[PDB]
Amino acid sequence: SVKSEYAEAAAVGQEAVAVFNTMKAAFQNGDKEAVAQYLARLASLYTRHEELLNRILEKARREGNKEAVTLMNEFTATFQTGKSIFNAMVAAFKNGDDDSFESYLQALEKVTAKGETLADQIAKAL
Ligand SMILES: NS(=O)(=O)c1ccc(F)cc1
Repeated sequence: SVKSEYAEAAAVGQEAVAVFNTMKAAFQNGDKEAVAQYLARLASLYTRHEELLNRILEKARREGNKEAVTLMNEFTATFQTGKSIFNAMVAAFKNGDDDSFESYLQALEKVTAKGETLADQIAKAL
């Protein structure tokens, strides 16, 4: 169902959380070779998650589940805000700009933290 597809999407999102915290530790420790690899892994995870979320939203639309569509439209908008912040972070790493990297890191944490009450609301709505 769309609901089991959301659980799969939720798991991929939690994998990115796990990899992110590992990456944050490696950044603080100055292990740039690890950070590079973790950023590549995160890019692949976010790409996957985005694809699953789009399929869920399109299916909710085809099902006429108006509440789930409303919540998913907002949640995807937020996801893109996290995605832009992540991409800026990747560029800061390429450029060697640790000050910007720290800034983007914290902002991506707070954006993700904010978008969690909605994530739970979607699970219940699908
Ligand atoms: N902030 S988030 O929604 O977890 C997110 C972070 C990075 C992405 F590339 C896409 C989404």
